Amino acid sequence: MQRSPLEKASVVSKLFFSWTRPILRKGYRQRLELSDIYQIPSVDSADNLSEKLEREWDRELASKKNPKLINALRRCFFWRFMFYGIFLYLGEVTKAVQPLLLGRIIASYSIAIYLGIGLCLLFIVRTLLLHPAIFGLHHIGMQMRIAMFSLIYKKTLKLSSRVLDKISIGQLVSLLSNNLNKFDEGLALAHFVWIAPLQVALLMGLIWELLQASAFCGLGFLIVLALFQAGLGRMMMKYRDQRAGKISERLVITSEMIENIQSVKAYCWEEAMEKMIENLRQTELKLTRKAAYVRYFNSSAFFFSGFFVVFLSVLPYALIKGIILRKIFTTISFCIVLRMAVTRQFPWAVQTWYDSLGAINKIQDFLQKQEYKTLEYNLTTTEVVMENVTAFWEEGFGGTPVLKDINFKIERGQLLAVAGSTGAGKTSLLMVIMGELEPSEGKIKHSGRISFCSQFSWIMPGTIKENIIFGVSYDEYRYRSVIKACQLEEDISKFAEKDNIVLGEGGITLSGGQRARISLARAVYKDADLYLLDSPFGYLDVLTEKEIFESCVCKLMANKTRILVTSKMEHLKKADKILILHEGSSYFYGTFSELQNLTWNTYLRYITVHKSLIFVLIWCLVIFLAEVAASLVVLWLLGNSYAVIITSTSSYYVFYIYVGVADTLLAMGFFRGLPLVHTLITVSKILHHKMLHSVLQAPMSTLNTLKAGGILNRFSKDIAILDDLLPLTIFDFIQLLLIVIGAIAVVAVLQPYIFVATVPVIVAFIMLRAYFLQTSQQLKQLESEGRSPIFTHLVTSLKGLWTLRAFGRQPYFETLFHKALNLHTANWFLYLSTLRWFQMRIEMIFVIFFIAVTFISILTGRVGIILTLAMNIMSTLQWAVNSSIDVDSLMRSVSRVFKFIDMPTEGIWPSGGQMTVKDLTAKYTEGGNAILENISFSISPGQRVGLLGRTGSGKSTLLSAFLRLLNTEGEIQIDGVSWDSITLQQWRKAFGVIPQKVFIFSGTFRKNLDPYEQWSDQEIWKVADEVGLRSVIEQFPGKLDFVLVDGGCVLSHGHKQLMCLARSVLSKAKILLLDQPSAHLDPVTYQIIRRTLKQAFADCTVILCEHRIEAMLECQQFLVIEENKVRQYDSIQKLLNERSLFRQAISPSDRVKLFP
Ligand SMILES: Nc1ncnc2c1ncn2[C@@H]1O[C@H](COP(=O)(O)OP(=O)(O)OP(=O)(O)O)[C@@H](O)[C@H]1O
Ligand SMILES: Nc1ncnc2c1ncn2[C@@H]1O[C@H](COP(=O)(O)OP(=O)(O)OP(=O)(O)O)[C@@H](O)[C@H]1O
Ligand SMILES: CC(C)CCC[C@@H](C)[C@H]1CC[C@H]2[C@@H]3CC=C4C[C@@H](O)CC[C@]4(C)[C@H]3CC[C@]12C
Ligand SMILES: CC(C)CCC[C@@H](C)[C@H]1CC[C@H]2[C@@H]3CC=C4C[C@@H](O)CC[C@]4(C)[C@H]3CC[C@]12C
Ligand SMILES: O=C(O)c1ccc(/C=C2\SC(=S)N(c3cccc(C(F)(F)F)c3)C2=O)cc1
Ligand SMILES: [Mg+2]
Ligand SMILES: [Mg+2]
Repeated sequence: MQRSPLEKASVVSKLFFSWTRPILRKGYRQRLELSDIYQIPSVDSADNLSEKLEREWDRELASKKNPKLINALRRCFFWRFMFYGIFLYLGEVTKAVQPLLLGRIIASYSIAIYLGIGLCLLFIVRTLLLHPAIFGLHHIGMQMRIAMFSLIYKKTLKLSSRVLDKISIGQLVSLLSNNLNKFDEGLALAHFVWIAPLQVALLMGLIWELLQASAFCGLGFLIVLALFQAGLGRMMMKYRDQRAGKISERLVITSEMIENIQSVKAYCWEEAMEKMIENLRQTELKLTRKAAYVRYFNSSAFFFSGFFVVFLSVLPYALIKGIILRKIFTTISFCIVLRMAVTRQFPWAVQTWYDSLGAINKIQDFLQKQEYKTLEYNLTTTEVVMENVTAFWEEGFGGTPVLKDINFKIERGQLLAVAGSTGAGKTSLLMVIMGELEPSEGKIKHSGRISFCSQFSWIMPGTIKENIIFGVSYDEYRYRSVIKACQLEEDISKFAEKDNIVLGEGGITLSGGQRARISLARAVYKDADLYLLDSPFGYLDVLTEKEIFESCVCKLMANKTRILVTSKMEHLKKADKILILHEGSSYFYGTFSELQNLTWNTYLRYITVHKSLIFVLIWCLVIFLAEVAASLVVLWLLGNSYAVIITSTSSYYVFYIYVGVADTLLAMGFFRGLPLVHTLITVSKILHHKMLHSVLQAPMSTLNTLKAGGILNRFSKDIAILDDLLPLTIFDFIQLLLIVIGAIAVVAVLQPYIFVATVPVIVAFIMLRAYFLQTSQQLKQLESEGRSPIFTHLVTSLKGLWTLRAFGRQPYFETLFHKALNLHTANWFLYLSTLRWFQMRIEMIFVIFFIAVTFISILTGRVGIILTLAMNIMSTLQWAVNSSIDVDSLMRSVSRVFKFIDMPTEGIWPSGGQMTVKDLTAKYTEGGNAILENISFSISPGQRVGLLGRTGSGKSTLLSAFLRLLNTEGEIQIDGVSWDSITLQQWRKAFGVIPQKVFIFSGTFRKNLDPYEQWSDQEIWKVADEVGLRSVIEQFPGKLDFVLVDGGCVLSHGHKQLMCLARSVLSKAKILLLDQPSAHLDPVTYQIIRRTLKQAFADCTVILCEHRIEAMLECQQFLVIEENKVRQYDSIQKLLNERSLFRQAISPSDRVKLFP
């Protein structure tokens, strides 16, 4: 990463942007390598930028009664903003004085050589004044966006738990996405809000020089046009506000359904998901089309006022006194500049100010939210004391408190066991202790140092070692002792690079017990006064749980204050204190002694998506050609008081007025533009549908390589550019191309020498564009790819917020966010610099060619007229060449969308339910190690099978291999029907599967239980009562109509397990594949699963995986996974007698049941 060459660039080198020549050469010849990227300047660093803005905003907050972020932004960049605006205005005056000089030349036809030299000198100054100032404005905008992004992230980690619930990741990601690249380049257009009125005043004086008070009619026409455009912009801002919330909701749902894709595939819910997304897109697209209709009219004002302004300006003068055609010809040159200023530069600047002030107001609104607070003592005894503590989940109710008068006291070094049934408030008690839930009555008192292990494991991107260390120094002895105690040596040995294997966020490649043990190891590794643990042994088998409980809790952490949630009697035996809760009330508190007593291919693909687009383009081309023919015959007809036309002189001026009106003669009306934007917005709808379908049909081996931030990137930014930015960019490019072509045809016949000179310029522009785009496309692709790490870090940090706050690693996460910000900044800065170089060089070619043409014309009557015509043609060519670069920039998102669309595809009878398996081998990757090898067994119809094995052995791998969700190789048959014979949909429809990872999406209770809307509320209530969900469901304001958010955050773990059981009961399948249905349930609640298994699945084949022993009392066949091989048994007593350690680890109640 070589230091930026801009650092040691000379004054002339910085002025002409000539330090970008190396990167251009390298990109032109070869594909860019990593070593070709340069370090960001030391001014653009996120750390320093955010530190400055934080100082100014912190001063504003305390100082003022009405803090506003605009004052802090003013104090950081006001003088640089104005500095660049001064030179911008200076360069805009040159565009206004140039017509004056042209008119003096025309009227004069020795003075004309001096006039030509001065006109040629104006071009040079305009180039050295505008391009350096425009780039300085883009730099200010970039620095403002970085500092605002850093302040937002630092606020996110301080948000309160009560306000967290309402803020969604969709809203968070939409905020950043809107101003990601827009805010930076909006800075250049802002100064025109005051520059344009001054240009109007100067131009009005210069037009009074000729037409006296007659110019005020054209001025009034332009004023009415400006009021019309203001109304149009006001109307445009209305729809986008309506659309924002729908967009955020769509993003939330798409992200959740992509995260739980294996559950979606197992349930065969792809069609319901697609239907929901299409329902949201209909509503969004209705407002998108309305906004596009309005923006078309706003963008057609410049091209339709051309004839009207000139005609109105000269008409009163002509009606009072005879006018000469020379004056009429001279008025068009001023009118072009004035129209451009009134109908294009002023309204765009006003819209820029509106959007920027709105974005800054939204950011301030976010920055003034409610924050997290807590209290502790350094002089405490390292005891934990709770005194009559009552807690309310909802702040408004504090209704029914979740906890009521909880009392407990523990001195340093003793254990406190916390028992109770589902929904009793154990996790809530831990939350109150952590300070995330503020009590309504009572007070908690401990020392601040706390270590937490959540009931739902959290994982972050990086190696296993990085996860355990979590941001502190690496201690070899401590790390090895913790690894040994947590029983992770056996499992880490299997990995290729040991613990150095990189883990995807959320631990997608690990088993549930492995994720639980990694989280436990992280907590054990941290040194703290208190250790909060929530169901750490839930996903583990009995022998592993016993080993961890003895070696990690009762040996490794003997002299630590500890709290442990457990429902096991063996675990309650060793606890110094016991606290039994029930429905948020202290049923019991005391010892166990007291309890016992009790490329152009992209352009082609885009154009041919929809037939309507082809028809519309053909229609527009046909009408263009008809207009060109009409103009030609009209010119031929003219060839063969109110006005003063003489055959001797000024008869020639007529044709040149006609060419002067070409901008309005060739403009697209509402019969050619509205259909063209409508059809492009149809193309966008089609592409989004295709992309979603491909993603949902892709194989898992392909889906497990994607990053949540990358999929969010593609579904948030790319879709928006196609929906809004691309349609009107293409409209403007088409308009400019048409005008240029028609003008070239008509002007060649009048003066041939203009045509034989326009082509050299066109050739030079084409060659330069082709040279530039080779490198600019590679920089654009890099920039587009640079946003995924930012989105991914945002998603991960929002997922692990309670753990981050509990441990205290906020500085570490802020550092990593700044790293990703700098990564995006490097590529964005390089892309903007190369773009400025290209535009500066295009202007230099224009200046050179005009100098040559003007000097040759002066060396060799109609010279001034020909100069005017030439300048109009060349300026329109430059405008079109810049619009083409914009369009090419926007087509890279089309290419990315097509890349995601081109993903590979994944790939009566159910009666007895009999199943045969023969020589089955399963792996996750081609050329990878086989998790299972040489499987073979048989299952009789209507029989119960118990699947057993140590954590991380391949039970979920076998259940996935049944559904063919990974690489499979063998023969499985059901009722004598091979899985090869029938389609994958048919094969998967015969299984009722309960996944180990629960999938709750954002939507109503009955939608969560029934996405296809086939069952009736009576049957749904019957099933809900059948699985003990009536009480839970009827505790919310909407019974079956309450909307769950944040993946069922208002539900407990056991409640989610019961919802999955209810889904499986609603499905009526002959074969059932259950994957640990009782994960964190107490034996009382397990009676539900027992009754349901015996009654609901009365005549069905059942393959039950479960680490619980009582469940093994309800099975006849047994399949034990060991060393990648499954051994078959028919008696659990025979199975246990062969294994000593497992039988020794069986609890006394379990062995009382097994052996009576
Ligand atoms: N964020 C929340 N907002 C509102 N209510 C909640 C929230 N989280 C849990 N609850 C409710 O508070 C009660 C206590 O739930 P909690 O998670 O503390 O139960 P638990 O005893 O830990 O259960 P489990 O044994 O399933 O882990 C439940 O009725 C639950 O629906
Ligand atoms: N997507 C994956 N890619 C590669 N290896 C995987 C993937 N998922 C799981 N594994 C590996 O397969 C092995 C078995 O995992 P599996 O989830 O089948 O275990 P399990 O016996 O069901 O464990 P648990 O009792 O924790 O549910 C583990 O070593 C795990 O790391
Ligand atoms: C040909 C004769 C009759 C007309 C003369 C018109 C006069 C008023 C015009 C011609 C050139 C103009 C100046 C050109 C450049 C600038 C620099 C700018 O930063 C402020 C306006 C200012 C200072 C203009 C003021 C008006 C001006 C002096
Ligand atoms: C905002 C700034 C830049 C523009 C100020 C407007 C200036 C340039 C305008 C306002 C009044 C105008 C003058 C009005 C009348 C005449 C008489 C004419 O025989 C020569 C030009 C001359 C002298 C004009 C020159 C330009 C002028 C001075
Ligand atoms: O600074 C900028 O971006 C910038 C600068 C200059 C322009 C000039 C333009 S636009 C347009 S239309 N015409 C025009 C007018 C009458 C006739 C013709 C014909 F027929 F010859 F093509 C073309 C121009 O002269 C646009 C933008
Ligand atoms: Mg819990
Ligand atoms: Mg598993």
